[PDB]
Amino acid sequence: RFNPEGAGLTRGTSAYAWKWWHTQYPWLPNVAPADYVPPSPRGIRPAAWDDEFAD
Amino acid sequence: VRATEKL
Amino acid sequence: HKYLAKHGMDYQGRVPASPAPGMYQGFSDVHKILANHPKPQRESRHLPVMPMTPRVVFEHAQ
Amino acid sequence: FSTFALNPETSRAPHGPPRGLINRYISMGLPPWAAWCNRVNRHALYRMSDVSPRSFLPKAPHEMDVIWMNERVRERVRTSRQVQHVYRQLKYPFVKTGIHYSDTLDHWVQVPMVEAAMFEIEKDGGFDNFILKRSGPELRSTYGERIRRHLLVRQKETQKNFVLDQQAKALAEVTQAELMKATSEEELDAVLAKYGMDAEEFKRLMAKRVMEQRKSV
Amino acid sequence: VHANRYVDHDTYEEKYDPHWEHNAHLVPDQQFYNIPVPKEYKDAYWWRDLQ
Amino acid sequence: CALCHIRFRYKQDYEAHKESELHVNRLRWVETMNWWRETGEPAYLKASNEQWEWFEQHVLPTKAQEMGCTLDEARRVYRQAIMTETPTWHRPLQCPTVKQEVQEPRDQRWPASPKW
Amino acid sequence: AATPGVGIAPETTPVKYVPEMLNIQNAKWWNGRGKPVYR
Amino acid sequence: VISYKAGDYHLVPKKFTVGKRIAVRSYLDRNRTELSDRTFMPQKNWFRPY
Amino acid sequence: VFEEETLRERVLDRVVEGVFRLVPTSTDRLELKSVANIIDFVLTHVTVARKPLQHEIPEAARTVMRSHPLQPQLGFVHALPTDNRDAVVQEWERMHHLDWQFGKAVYEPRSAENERGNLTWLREVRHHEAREAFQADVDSGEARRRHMAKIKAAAQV
Amino acid sequence: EQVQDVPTSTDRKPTGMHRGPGKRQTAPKEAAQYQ
Amino acid sequence: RFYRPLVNQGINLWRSRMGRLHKGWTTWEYNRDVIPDPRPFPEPAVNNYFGRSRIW
Amino acid sequence: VAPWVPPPRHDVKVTMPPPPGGEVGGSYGVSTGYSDRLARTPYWKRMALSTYALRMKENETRYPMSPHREGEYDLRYTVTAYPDHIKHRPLLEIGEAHQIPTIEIPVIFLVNLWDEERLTWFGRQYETVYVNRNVAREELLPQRYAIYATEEAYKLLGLPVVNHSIHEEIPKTPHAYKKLLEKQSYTEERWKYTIEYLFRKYEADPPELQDK
Amino acid sequence: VFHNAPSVYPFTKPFHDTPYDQDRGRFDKTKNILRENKWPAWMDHGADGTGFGIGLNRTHPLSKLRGNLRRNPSEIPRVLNMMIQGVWHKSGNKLYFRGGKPPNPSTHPYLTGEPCPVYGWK
Amino acid sequence: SNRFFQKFYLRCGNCSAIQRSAQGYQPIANPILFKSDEHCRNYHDEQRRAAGYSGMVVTCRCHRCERVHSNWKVLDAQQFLDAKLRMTPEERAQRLW
RNA sequence: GCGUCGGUCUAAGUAUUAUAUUUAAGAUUAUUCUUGUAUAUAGAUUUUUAUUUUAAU
Ligand SMILES: [Zn+2]
Repeated sequence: RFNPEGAGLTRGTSAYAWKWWHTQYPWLPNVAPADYVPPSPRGIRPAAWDDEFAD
Repeated sequence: VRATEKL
Repeated sequence: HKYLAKHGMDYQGRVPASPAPGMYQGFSDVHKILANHPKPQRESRHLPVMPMTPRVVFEHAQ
Repeated sequence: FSTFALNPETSRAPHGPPRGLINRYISMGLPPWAAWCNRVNRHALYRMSDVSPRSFLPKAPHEMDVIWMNERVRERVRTSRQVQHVYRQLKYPFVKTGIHYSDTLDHWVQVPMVEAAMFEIEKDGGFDNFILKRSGPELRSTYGERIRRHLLVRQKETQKNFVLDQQAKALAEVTQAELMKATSEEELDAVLAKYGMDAEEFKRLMAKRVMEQRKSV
Repeated sequence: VHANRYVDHDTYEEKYDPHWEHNAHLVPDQQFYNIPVPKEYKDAYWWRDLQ
Repeated sequence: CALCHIRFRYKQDYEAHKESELHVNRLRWVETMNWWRETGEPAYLKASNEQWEWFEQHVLPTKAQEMGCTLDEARRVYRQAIMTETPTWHRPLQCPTVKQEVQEPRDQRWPASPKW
Repeated sequence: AATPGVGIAPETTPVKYVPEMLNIQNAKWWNGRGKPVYR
Repeated sequence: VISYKAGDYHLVPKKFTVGKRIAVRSYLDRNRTELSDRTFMPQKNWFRPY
Repeated sequence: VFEEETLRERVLDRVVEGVFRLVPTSTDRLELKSVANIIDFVLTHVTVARKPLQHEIPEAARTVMRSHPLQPQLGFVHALPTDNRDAVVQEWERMHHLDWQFGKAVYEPRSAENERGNLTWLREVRHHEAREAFQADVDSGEARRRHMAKIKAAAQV
Repeated sequence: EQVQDVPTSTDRKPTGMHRGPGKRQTAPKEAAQYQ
Repeated sequence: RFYRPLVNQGINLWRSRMGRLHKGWTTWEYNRDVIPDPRPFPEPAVNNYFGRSRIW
Repeated sequence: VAPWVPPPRHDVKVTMPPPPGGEVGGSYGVSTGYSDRLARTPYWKRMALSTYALRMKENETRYPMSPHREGEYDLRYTVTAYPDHIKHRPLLEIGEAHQIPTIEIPVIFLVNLWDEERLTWFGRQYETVYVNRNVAREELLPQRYAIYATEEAYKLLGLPVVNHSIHEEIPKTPHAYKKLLEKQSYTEERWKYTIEYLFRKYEADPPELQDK
Repeated sequence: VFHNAPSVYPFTKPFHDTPYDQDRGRFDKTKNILRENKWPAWMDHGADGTGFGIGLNRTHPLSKLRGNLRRNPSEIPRVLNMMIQGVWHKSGNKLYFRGGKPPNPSTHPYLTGEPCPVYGWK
Repeated sequence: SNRFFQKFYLRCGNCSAIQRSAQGYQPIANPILFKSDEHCRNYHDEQRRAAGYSGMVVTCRCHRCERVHSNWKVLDAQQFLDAKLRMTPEERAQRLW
């Protein structure tokens, strides 16, 4: 009875969300791919953005 | 940076 | 709804059957969100193969 | 019980062992509601002498959440109206939304606590101390153990953020002996380059300070 | 085991505190013989010491 | 009549409301509260000041030499806390009656009643 | 399908009607499964 | 001196509270009429850093 | 909603390629179709650019924090309670300001502390000023005496 | 006592929106205020 | 002592009408405390069967 | 299964059992402590490790009181090992109405605070004021204007330790409070009850003999 | 004992009805979530349409391979329903148990490897 | 209320003068015309004194600093011997009687 | 069971809607009058009938 690709679903949950109810899975929050790490202030600058622009 | 701020 | 939007017209032609490869990929028990057709394919160009659902195999057994 | 108007206090029963029926149940420690028992069996005067109270906790003490300081759900035996039916019922305590300001973690924190905790908090000097001098099985909460942890960190962070003021004053003191004269502003770079406490950060920081001498006047 | 450990500013690891193990309250376990925790954090485990 | 949360269903009483024992009494109460705020309180806690500071300058000097201590120290032995006073927190207003009415037997009996 | 028989109390007062409120005897040797928990 | 007229602070910020008391929000106060922009405007995404 | 290709290319070459000189992949160009998402895509690839703050210390100041008497305990961050579970079920609970509520606290690492009314701060600034006072003895030597007076009280007995 | 003319009412909005006996009249905490 | 209570007769008979749902059973008589066993009595855990459908 | 069953709580003494649990912080309900370390070591062993001058220090009978839970009776001599019900009674007894009135607590102000509505002082700096229980908690404490006036709060600040008996007893009735206001009006604000303050009216001429 | 939940009386009682709620117990139904099962997917539903991999796969201690022959009290209700009921696959053929003598999962040879489509077993 | 005799050993807070103040026999309010509030709060209050002045402010006049205050710490009589036996024979003349 | 109608509901669902009912569709019509429940109400009871409920001897 679920409809994945339903343009609701908060786009993170399309398999966690066939459960949970008909009256809750719209609100199921966006969290992460569970492997996406926080945005990290690392030093990798785009390949050609360069300094002057970066500075 | 705290030792900085005293001065 | 995808010809009307991209072409500005009613399709005004017989729609192809056998849904295009890549459509209804998250669905699992389509069988209703389709005709009783099989889950179309992956988004590939490999020759069509019936995804041997427990149902298709039974028809072979008939 | 005596009948005179003004009965000044005295060492012992002035007129013999106190007469009356209700004085009979007080002479043995019972409360004056024993006068209304129809049967006073050896268990009854045990039951009502409150040797061990017939009174329990709503959830398991190992899984309790709302901070019930020293309370139970005591059952109150009521006798009904005109035709005296005796029925009993379980009377709870009054749990308030304890929305306190524990200045350890410099922010409000809410833990629902019985009224009796909202008094014994103020008797303890703060909300956090009431969390801190109680101990585990005594403060049988679960929220009290999630907020004791943040309390134990955000205390050992203050103590840590204190020794900063003793490792910073050490530098500030010991570097002043090298900020001694304003001869060279090329040298103020070198003393700052010595402790790697750069100039561009310090210069304007002192500037903001003399402006703050003008911001505070 | 890492609570209250002087980080030494050479190896940036915990210095070996000889006192720590005395203010340590060994909370038991099933998959571990007796996990040691400092004294201040002992009461959060008040149920496992009862189990 | 939002003052007292009254919807009026019958006319001829919406008229007789303004002097009703409900309105006129709710008028007095919401007024004397204003009285307290308008004049009273800014003057009540005015006198409460002008007597304390009188004390800590006209009496506490000599009192501090009685404890053998310093003047500033006594301001924490003769006022351990400043219990200011409100409408909501007056202790009593009048010292209860000293001469209590004399008990009697039950129903004007005499010279003694066998009953209670 | 199931039944607690106690009837779900208010979410605020989680326990009304302990079985003792009715002068019930629940010895482990009398009805078996007896002995209560608030004990 | 530090002036203070009372009727101030109400510890909890003025959004998460009624006059006094933090207010309850439980996905039943909320409508489904918000969250209905999803039909065109897609939900937020976590773009992984390259 | 920047959906129609004609509109996305009209924005992406100008703002994310032109102004910022960023370049988005194909699979992200899909969801990169709103003012909300354009802002985030930048605000990740520019946050992954700040050189990670370099904790570099000098030497002359380094020997100060070593020889200094009072050192930091510095392990407490672990005592903090863990809320590890499915990211949703953990996050669904914070449907509203369930944050500071029920013995939780959004612990943001704090580097300076307010000194007024802070009991746990005055609770030690006196204990410290009780350590500088005791330390005065060992400086002068009245500790050794008052300590050598015990053993001469505890010898003849 | 000369202050016993307490108005048998008070400004406080009556809790208990519905209706009933005992509404909108003085309380022994309010009777000590006006006193 | 625990005095015999006269449960069957007397007031304790009529008290059931006088607002008393639970008329207790005499749990002082059987007071020899050794457990009975339920009438749907369990059979021992030994697999009595020795057919070809004997199950592990 | 229990690998390494923990040792008894307070087993630290050489020739007497550890005090019962609960008293040390544990589970109540049992009176007599026991530690298998002590009961296994033969008698001479227990008499080896200890001299007579010491056993008389751990024989020591603190008879009614408990040596550990300071102020409460030893829980191996009560009727049953649970804590004293009477001392820690819930504030409401099994039948009374909750008429616990509004109570005002003492707080030590930490900054010279000056109301802008009554145009006077909520409180000077470092002077204890009796403020409302829900001004203090909700307005004075969250901002750093005040703290409670407990004994140790005085110790931390630098003030002579004063015992306000902060909530030493809560009153369960208004007229049971308006007596407690009379006790607290005497100890705290004592200058109200001097022979000099009962006679400001008369420090000079009875007013009927002065000029006009 | 319905209310073994985090006591929150004036607020919203999170999850209250959801999959992951408290106040529903531990060994309850309504735990379809917990579909995560150590046993490989293919041995509880066949690797293909004919329900190939279906069965009870005892495994050797040393072998890292995981089999669904559990004997936990929570798992024996289904391990009997394999030995006495058997599986009726939706393709028409009856699986692991189809006739008279019910198998003995504990006297099976050990699971040697997961099935592959091209060959039989990797 | 009170029915049984008990003498406490109150320690002042101003001078720490351990003075003892007893509690005589004050008879029960009359049961003949019973009053439920005055009785059941006479009793419940009696456990609160009997347990060493648990939930009450103690108001007795000192003997050392002649004044009546509310600063007394009620000493259980084995915390008193802890104190009495541990004072030099002169300060027993100062703090005790 | 459809319709009509009565009542309820604009901080969980669209007030030509969905709850909560009484009737029965279609076609004609749907009369006279009120002592109580309900509503509204004003410390409450006691009073008190726009619509609704029940009533009309
Ligand atoms: Zn004294």
